[PDB]
Amino acid sequence: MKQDSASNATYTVDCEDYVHVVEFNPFDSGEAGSLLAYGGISYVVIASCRFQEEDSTVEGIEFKTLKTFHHGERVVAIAWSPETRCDALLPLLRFATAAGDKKIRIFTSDFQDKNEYKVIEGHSGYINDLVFCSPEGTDIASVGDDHTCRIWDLDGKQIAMFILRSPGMSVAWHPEGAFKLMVAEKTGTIRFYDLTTHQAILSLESVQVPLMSADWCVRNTLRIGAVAGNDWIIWEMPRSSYPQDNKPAHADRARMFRWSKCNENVFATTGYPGKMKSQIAIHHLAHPQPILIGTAPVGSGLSWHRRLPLCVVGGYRKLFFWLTEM
Amino acid sequence: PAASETVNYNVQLFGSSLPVKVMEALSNASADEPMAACIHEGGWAWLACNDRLIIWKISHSSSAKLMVCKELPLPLSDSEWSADLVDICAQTGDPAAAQSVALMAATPEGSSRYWPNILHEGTYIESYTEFGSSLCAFVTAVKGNSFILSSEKNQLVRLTPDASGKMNQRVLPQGQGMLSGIGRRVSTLFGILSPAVESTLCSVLWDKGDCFYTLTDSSINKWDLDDTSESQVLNWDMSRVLREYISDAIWGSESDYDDIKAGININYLSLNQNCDGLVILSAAWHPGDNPCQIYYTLVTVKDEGYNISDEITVEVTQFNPVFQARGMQLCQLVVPNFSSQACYLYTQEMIFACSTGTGRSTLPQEKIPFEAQGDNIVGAGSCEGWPVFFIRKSGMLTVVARETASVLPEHMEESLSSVSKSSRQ
Amino acid sequence: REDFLEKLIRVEEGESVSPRLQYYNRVLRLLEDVGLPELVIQLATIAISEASDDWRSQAALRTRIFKHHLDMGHNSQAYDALTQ
Amino acid sequence: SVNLERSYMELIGAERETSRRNFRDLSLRPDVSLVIGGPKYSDCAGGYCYNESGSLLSATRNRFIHWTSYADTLELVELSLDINLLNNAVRLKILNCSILPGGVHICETQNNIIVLILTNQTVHRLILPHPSRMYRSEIISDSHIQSIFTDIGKTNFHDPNNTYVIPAIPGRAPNSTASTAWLSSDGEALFALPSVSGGILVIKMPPRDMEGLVTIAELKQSSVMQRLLTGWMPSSIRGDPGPAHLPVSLAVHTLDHDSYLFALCQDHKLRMWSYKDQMCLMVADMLEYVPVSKDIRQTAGTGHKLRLAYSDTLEILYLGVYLHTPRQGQFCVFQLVCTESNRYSLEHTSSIFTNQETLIDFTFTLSSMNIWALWLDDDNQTVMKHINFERNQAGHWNPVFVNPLPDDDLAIGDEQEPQEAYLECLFAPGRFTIAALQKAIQILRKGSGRVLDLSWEELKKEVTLTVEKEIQNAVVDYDVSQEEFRQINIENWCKFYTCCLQYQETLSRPLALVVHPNTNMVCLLRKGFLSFLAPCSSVEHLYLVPGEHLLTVDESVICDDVDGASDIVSLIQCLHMIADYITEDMAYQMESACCHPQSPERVAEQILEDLIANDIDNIMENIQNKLQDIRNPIQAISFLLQNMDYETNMD
Repeated sequence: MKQDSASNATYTVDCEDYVHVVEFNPFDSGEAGSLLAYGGISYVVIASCRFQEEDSTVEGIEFKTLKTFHHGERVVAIAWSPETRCDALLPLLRFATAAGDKKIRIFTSDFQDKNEYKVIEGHSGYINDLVFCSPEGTDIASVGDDHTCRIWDLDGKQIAMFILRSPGMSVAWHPEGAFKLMVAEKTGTIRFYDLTTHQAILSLESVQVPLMSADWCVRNTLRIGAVAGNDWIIWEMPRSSYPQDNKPAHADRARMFRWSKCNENVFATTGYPGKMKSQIAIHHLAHPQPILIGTAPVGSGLSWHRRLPLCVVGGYRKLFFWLTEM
Repeated sequence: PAASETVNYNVQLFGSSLPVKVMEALSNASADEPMAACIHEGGWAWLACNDRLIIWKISHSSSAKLMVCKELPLPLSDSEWSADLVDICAQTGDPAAAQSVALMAATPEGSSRYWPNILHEGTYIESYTEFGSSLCAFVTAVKGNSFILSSEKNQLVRLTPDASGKMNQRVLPQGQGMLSGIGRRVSTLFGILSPAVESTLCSVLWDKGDCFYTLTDSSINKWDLDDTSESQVLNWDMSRVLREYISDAIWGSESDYDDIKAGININYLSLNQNCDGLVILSAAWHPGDNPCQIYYTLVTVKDEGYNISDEITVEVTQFNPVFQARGMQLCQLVVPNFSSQACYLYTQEMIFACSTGTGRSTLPQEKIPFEAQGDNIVGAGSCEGWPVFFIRKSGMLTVVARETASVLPEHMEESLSSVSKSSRQ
Repeated sequence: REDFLEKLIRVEEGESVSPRLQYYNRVLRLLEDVGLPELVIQLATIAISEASDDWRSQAALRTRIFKHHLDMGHNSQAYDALTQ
Repeated sequence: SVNLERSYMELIGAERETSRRNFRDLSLRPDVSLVIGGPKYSDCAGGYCYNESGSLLSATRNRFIHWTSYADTLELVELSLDINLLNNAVRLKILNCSILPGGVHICETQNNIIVLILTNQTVHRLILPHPSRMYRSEIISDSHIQSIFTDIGKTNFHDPNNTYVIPAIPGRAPNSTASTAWLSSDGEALFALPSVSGGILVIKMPPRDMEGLVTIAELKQSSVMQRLLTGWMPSSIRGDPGPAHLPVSLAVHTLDHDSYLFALCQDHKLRMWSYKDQMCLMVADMLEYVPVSKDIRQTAGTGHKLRLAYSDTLEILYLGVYLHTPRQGQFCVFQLVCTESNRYSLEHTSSIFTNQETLIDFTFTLSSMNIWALWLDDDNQTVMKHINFERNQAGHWNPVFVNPLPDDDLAIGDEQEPQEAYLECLFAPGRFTIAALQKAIQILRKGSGRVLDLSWEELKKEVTLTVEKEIQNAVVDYDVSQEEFRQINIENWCKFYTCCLQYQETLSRPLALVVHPNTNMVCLLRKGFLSFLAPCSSVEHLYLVPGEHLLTVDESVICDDVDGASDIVSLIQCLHMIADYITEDMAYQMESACCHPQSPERVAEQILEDLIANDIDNIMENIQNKLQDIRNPIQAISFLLQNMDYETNMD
């Protein structure tokens, strides 16, 4: 791995079940504290967290639980809407999860002593990931192990079908665009899906085999950050499909990529999940060495905050937070 | 796709807005093979696509209106088409202004289908064969609107004209030439006595002045054909003089310079005429270490009419593929109308300009190589007296500058209209 | 599944009444030789499902469970695994 | 009546069939008289098989050495499809002379291997190592074994006794494989060459290959001295052979004490003479058995070939005469009826007509009674066809799988991208080669550097660079619509296909074929290219042969019932005519519909819609017309069930 400018956990939060998935707000999902939703094995908790680096009357970190509900089979992916009011004006939390029952479970609540649960017939195989594919929230695209990506809505009908050359690893949605979606493939054929008409507009061929994850830059539609092999790649669309920038990240193979939800030059990655202590590497543009290193006993979860350059990593019933100097 | 051209003067679009000829060729799979087309002045385009001879006409402002393709009937007989098969009838001795620009489309079987004109296609000739073989390779026109077909196995078939619409095909008078016996013969046998093996024919050219040259891989004989018999003039050789020029133009100062100048194995391929002499296309390789590098040499003869002389220019041609048989179509030479001030030689990756004098109506000097296009050039030459080149996925592009077409002042325009015979309503 | 692995299970069978324990032990040894401590711990937790007469493997699995429990922070779970 | 079809499937080699190669750049210098020039015998291919022991468990089994003569040099390479050979490649640059087609002989003695190459004026001889000199291992069967020479010093030999001046009185015409070399009963060697002006040039040489007091003669009619004297005199009659008495090929057979040289003239006359005992044997006329056509033999022509085969399985001699004229063309097979008195009579066994095409290499096998020919036309294309002479009186000539000019197909698709399909079709090893793709990538990238083929990541990066360059050179707006980008990708891939075909057609010119006695293996030598003709099974050969020829083929051999045989033939023809379109979007949709839970009819509908979108011409009409001719498919389904048994573990 890497050890350039290393540090331990600054904010450590203990939980109950094993933490394996954690994400923040994609865009306009709440402008009053860091809203998070994490589910271990049989318990999903919604939390509002405030840090001392954002306000001033916070003793390190202050987390408040809003809703804790026990669900059946464990989840592996959760969809987030880019335009939903949760704590600003009127509360409205409508989110879907891909549990182990091969069916999507979508919960819709408004903090008015009510919470409707609905079941959506997704894919018969193991559903991998899912995310909203609409700026207003009306369609949810999911990918699993069937080579067929079916666009699902709030009712449970098929809108469009996309063919893939591999089981759908991850799905990415552009909130600052116009129905822009990406589906990570093992072969490396990324189709810039424009759901305005449900047609293949552009296709990119990741030349670094194998290809892991890929996503946009939240402040620039042209910048596409992906992880493949051992180095991270930055593509400039639609000027060039070949690797515009390619710089190493770790001494071994990486895992996933996640652009910063606040800037357009810093990002974070993670190599192997553990082995020789999980060292999450925070890198900058045109920088081969990591500008920050966060030490953890194991790696299971990565996300970026929208207010401050903050990252979170889950491990053995714990969550470690880090902040970037930039 | 990809395109990389070299400008020399004023390069403009010969058509208007992307001609449809590129799409037509891509759909017909004609340009997908090593082609060797012919661009004749006035705007004629000839393509010897195996057994489907395509003759069409192109001019200025053509995108979707000029797309007709006239085909010619040709039976299966395995023809060795290259450049001499579909050759214009400008080498004949008949003047006038009709039988001097005809179209050739002979069949390698024994007959000689001679066309009377090209401005009004649809008429042929009646001439059956009596004695001879088949597998005719290169055709040539002599005086009296008659033809000679020469095969690759040393077989000569003469066209005897009896009237204006009834001819015959016979054998060569006093027997055929070279070695390798084939078909029937009469009187003397062969003509080239050598202790080697055979004598592969390369080209046959009849020029004005009762002069005929049979360029082969052995010797050069001059015959004074009188449309009934031949007379041996003098048996000379050109390779013995061309070897020194090839060694001086290609190689340089080395140790075995004398051995190199004495060696250099040369193989003839194409040969045509022009108003300034003759243009030969042959390959040459030094007999040094193995393997040998086949280099292409451009032999240009400078003169004022159509016969031979001593002003010989030898240049090297880059991009050499492979050489095989006696009809390689990868590197082919085609003269536009046998009366241009600058010839164009098209090779699979270059268009070279053979300068034969000053230019009064056509822009000379247009040497353009290719480094971004892998498709071989279909054809090259002069279209309507202007340097027009065909590029795949680009169309026809003209290269003009000072020599154009203006409006004549007073009596000049009247004389031009009178000699052109134009009318209107 | 896989006769290539069935033969490797059969050549090791002979001292246990359930080949599942021996197969789990072999896969755990392979995962330990490969790496990934989290996956090794997960496999060690999953292996405890089928018992056999060979008490050594069961004792090793119980010791590993106790070690993981005392490293994570579960006094009640450690006491239960020890009383088992 | 013998009914048996032997179809062969093409196999691209060269780059696809690698081999440990190592040439020895040693140019040979002639020491005798030269000619300075001569016709460059380009695109010539010859082969010679080794047969030193009848056992099929040694190292020389299925061994054949082939020589490729281009312009004036030779690349003697030894290829074996069983045992690998080390240092089996040597270049020989003969000055001012070209190697004749089929004029290389190898004599393996007990000291050194003697080579004999007949060129235009200089005979070349080389001495290769051998046991009792350098120990060459040819025993037992191993993976790799040594071949010719060893180092670099044993590849250059131009001795005075090794060099020899080739005469020509009055000349020679080696148009094909006609140069023969064989020893007589007195130990003297005889070199037979196709001489012009009628007759065969016979060079008599002392024993072995050492140069000494040699003699020259011309076998034309009677008296070798008189024939050699009259060869310079112009003559063209029956008593005096001339230009109309020269055969294209030659075939000699060792008989008694008089080596009879079979010669087929252009006037349909087969004669035989002995180098030292020429006499008036029997002027056998072909028209005595072939239907009357004296005008054809009076007008003569070119393409008259003759072949002999002494099948020892039944002790029968067969003579195949291919008469090729601008008005007629047919292979006539005769059986030899000897009289034990130096007089042989032919009996017309069969005769099969054919088209008027240039024949290069052709032969016939009596073990299955089938003549197979390969017509290499001058129209940048070649065909090969086989037919049984003892099956049909007319013959329909079943063709063999040929594909010198591969053509792709266009497909606009619907929601997919044909770019990946075209890339996979170009990277598939079933056609083209990696060298053409590398050259196309180097060219279309505005003249880039060297393109490798080992790093998949680097290859993908270079192909992405090329695709993006083509895209920005074609258009600039390719992100506002879904059809414009697909059309631009299709145009770029068509340009790439044309650039690859421009280099593929250059190296896709077949020169000749090579067959080996015992163990059927057919090699195809093209302009610097090697290919294989793999023998296919019964069902595979039936599928390869179109239904139009299977209908003429007797139905009693395929199936038991004529109705079922016709039904299965129509089904095979339907499958073959459907297989004319091969893409990758169909396979992609099939894999997707198989991975996602649905039904086989959905996969079938997806494949049908993909084939419809990829199709450019109509085929459904012919499909229905051939399917409507079904009355009893019992034998058809029986043959289908008793052939596709592949995944069922029955043993």
